[PDB]
Amino acid sequence: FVARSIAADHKDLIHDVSFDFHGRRMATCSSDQSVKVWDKSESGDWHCTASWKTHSGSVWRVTWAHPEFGQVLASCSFDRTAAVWEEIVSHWVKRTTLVDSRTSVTDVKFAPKHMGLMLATCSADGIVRIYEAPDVMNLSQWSLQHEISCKLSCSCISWNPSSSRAHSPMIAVGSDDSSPNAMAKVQIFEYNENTRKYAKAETLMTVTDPVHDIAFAPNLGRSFHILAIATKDVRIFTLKPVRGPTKFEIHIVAQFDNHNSQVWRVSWNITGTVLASSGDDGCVRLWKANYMDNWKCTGILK
Amino acid sequence: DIACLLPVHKSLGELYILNVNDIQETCQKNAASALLVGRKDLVQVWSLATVATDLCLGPKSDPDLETPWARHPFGRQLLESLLAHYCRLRDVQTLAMLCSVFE
Amino acid sequence: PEGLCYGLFGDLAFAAKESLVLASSALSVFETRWFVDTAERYALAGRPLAELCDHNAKVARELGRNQVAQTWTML
Repeated sequence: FVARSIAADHKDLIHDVSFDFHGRRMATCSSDQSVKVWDKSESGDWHCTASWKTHSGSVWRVTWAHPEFGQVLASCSFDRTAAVWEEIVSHWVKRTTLVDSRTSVTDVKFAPKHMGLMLATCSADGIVRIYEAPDVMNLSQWSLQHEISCKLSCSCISWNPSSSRAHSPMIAVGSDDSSPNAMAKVQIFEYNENTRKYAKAETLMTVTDPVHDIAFAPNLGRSFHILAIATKDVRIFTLKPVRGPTKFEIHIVAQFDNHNSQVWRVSWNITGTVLASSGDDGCVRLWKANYMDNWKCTGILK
Repeated sequence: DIACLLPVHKSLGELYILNVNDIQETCQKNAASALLVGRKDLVQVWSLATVATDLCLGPKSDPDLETPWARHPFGRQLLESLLAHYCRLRDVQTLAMLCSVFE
Repeated sequence: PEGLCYGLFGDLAFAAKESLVLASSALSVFETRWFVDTAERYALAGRPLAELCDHNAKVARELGRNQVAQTWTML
């Protein structure tokens, strides 16, 4: 309900904000080619601890890693690169640089902890790459494992945070091309143990307007999957596995136009029960579902 | 005088009570009365009835505020599994009481 | 022009362009519990079944959860 305010002192637009595993740190990246780290004191105010130049072009996304491996951050830029940083004993040092790309890199994400130390990046030329670190205590050695061609532009990716032994690894990719022809903009890939290669599982032919963000939901014991999509509206989908690629029954359980503009970002909570959306009007909206599976709004924040 | 071969007992019909203004008391009194005849089943059933009909589980008015106790698997589904059990035994005397307390 | 994050034992972090609320942005953290208290007040071993069930039923009732309380008692 209440709203704090902190002076970022950035010289351009902030493009991403990310929290950490334990909820006490915070990172912010901008188009002035810098990354800042914030901490929380007992008094409740936030202070900037570090600030250092990272790339030579605009920085789009920054993300954390699990504390089992260390204090690690990853960034992507307009320089066609991606980097890994670590905090050592109290400044941050660069461990690697991933330069296999050929166009701008638009997203970076860390894999769930039970797969190891894995990374996934997406590029504007339609290629999604997955890296891996075999030995944890040497963060300067990564290894390219897979490569996916999407036959369209790419703008966002997401992993399946499920930790079950009956769900194979997943990744979903969204496009942002605005060509007059109507093609699908969301595609889902799945990993098959026998052939050891990612294969296409399903496509969302119902989505045609450009996509701006995509996010799964925390599982925490469910038997099916939930997906959230940011477009001209807000759409929420269900994928229920059936008893080669696994077949799914795809449905739609929400389509909300209360922003009356483009929807830019989406985010879930820890338990996977509430969804937050941000739109062109400058307001944040929260959605929740009752026991009859009807999604209704729960708050408006400005 | 063959009354030991039917599912209804005459003494229980003389000891049972119904009182709309206080459901809690009726369940305990009937549970006590079931022990005077020696039926293991009825004691457990009337024990469960007490906790399933407490006044702290009242339904609310807005659907988007809580999940009702009826949808809970210890609500309608347990009642519908006791009722189906006693139907096969032809025990009218327990069915009529159960269908009345939960009303 | 936007950035969102939902990090929990607490609330949101919003960063939006200043011509929407140009070449500047405004960053604000919002301020929008029963899990911690019930995790260190329970009891899982060291007593017979009957003693374990009534103990847990007392915690849930005090915290304000009645449906969970009656599940322990029926068990």
